[PDB]
Amino acid sequence: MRTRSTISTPNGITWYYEQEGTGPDVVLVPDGLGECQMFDSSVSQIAAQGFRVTTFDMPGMSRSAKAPPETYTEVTAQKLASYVISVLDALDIKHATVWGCASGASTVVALLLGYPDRIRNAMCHELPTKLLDHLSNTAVLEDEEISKILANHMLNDVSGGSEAWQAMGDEVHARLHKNYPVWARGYPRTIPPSAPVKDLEALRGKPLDWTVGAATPTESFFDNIVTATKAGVNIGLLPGMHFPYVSHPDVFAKYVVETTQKHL
Amino acid sequence: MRTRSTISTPNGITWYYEQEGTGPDVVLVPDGLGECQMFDSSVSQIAAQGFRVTTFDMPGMSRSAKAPPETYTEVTAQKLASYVISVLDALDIKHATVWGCASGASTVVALLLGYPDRIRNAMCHELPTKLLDHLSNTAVLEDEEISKILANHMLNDVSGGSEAWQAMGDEVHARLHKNYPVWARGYPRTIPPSAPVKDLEALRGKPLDWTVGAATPTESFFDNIVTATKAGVNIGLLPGMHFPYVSHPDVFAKYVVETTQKHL
Ligand SMILES: C[C@H]1CCC[C@@H](O)CCC/C=C/c2cc(O)cc(O)c2C(=O)O1
Ligand SMILES: C[C@H]1CCC[C@@H](O)CCC/C=C/c2cc(O)cc(O)c2C(=O)O1
Repeated sequence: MRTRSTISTPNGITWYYEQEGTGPDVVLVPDGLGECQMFDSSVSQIAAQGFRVTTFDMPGMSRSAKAPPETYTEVTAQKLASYVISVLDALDIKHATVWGCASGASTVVALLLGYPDRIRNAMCHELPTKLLDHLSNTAVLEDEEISKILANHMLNDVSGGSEAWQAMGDEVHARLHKNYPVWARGYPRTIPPSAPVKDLEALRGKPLDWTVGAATPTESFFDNIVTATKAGVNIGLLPGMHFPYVSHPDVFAKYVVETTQKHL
Repeated sequence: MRTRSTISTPNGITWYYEQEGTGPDVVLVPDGLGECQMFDSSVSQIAAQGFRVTTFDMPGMSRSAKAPPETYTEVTAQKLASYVISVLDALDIKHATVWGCASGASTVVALLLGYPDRIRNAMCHELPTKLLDHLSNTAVLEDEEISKILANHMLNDVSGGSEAWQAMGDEVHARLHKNYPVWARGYPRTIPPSAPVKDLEALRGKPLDWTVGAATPTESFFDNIVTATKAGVNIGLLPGMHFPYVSHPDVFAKYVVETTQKHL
């Protein structure tokens, strides 16, 4: 049985969150699009292995749109981490395993480094350390041009699985539609330079498990593989690209449970 | 002005080879398809920066087909390295910079490790260390089914640049046509286990520059990036996939000259 609900935190944000299962806490942090329905079926798979899984739309996105501006503009890993800690403090989640892709990856590494007592282990996927002008330059467009470009780009190029992507349904795509512009203005100039992956030695020996998309062109996250390997951090692949939880839910879910079981 | 000619070596092979320019010796080893016309425009670009560039069709391939069976069956990095040292002995090339992709890559690191006095520096691109069953399984097909599958796969998927690939013209494709089956039977079962990258400390300090294709899916040569980074070996990207010398000749040529200039 899944809890769908809202909870507010004292940084002015009102989160939409979902939660299923009983057991140690596993937290699924979204990618930059901030949309926790992407996790829907995996929240169930993971929970069925004896975990309490929590997830939530991110600030300014989807149903967590009631949030002050600082929370979705000039977004950094360190800002996102403190926001996620706040929603963990409100839900009374003390010790959590965390997953995140893209800005979620940057977020979970910042969580692991900043709050080591709170984080049992962190799985980061495709952490973005580089400025990409093709993304950054969308920010100057008209809102509705941004949605068209970005929606089309997710569907045709980088979903990892276009059928799975489309099957999320009209409601999700209508929420994503509104998110694309806020993401485009808030995230890609300031997320990469916040990457908390420049201090190698802070990573060494930490409970961190890094992945990258198997179908993703080698250039996009080449740097993650170098960095993980220099730091001694476990690094491997998942199928698909940026959204293994949409394209390959079963393998995703299994990966999260297995990795969590390593650290209990 | 370019020399186009043949020379025979005492291991039974008669090589077709081309050679242009004056300067330090740069040697372009083909990928598995064995076809040195892929390097045409680059042989000129590199030479024009003051090098003597040599290239050649590989044994059993294209115009170097007059060769005994051991030279194109159960092919190995160590065999290919022996064969190229022979054609370098016959052409009186004593010190050479070498490039090679795929089986060429394996060949040039075997060359660097086995004949250190002969090799000024080696550039390896996408060195294959894994058995792939989809390639290995083509070997049991009818010759002409192998050509159709592999030619289609190069043109549609994996060329890095489909226009450039097709622009090599009818003669080269009619030679590749005959090579595909020889390659399929000779190379993919035995090249990966010969990968001379299992001794990390043999690679450390060596004059080796490793690249991978930028557009190539991350899974294919994930392992190269790990292995390079563990060995302290310089590792970067080129544009396209397995054939940067076809898809991106200008940036390929510049990369070979620039890297060679680092080691004079
Ligand atoms: C929302 C996803 C979209 C992936 C598109 C994908 O094709 C582009 C992948 C590289 C960029 C990801 C990204 C980079 C940033 O600087 C900040 C981010 O929040 C993201 C990120 O979350 O990317
Ligand atoms: C000729 C290219 C095939 C390109 C398809 C290419 O997309 C196939 C994936 C990479 C494999 C390359 C390869 C693997 C081997 O075990 C032996 C080889 O000689 C090659 C090789 O040279 O690869």
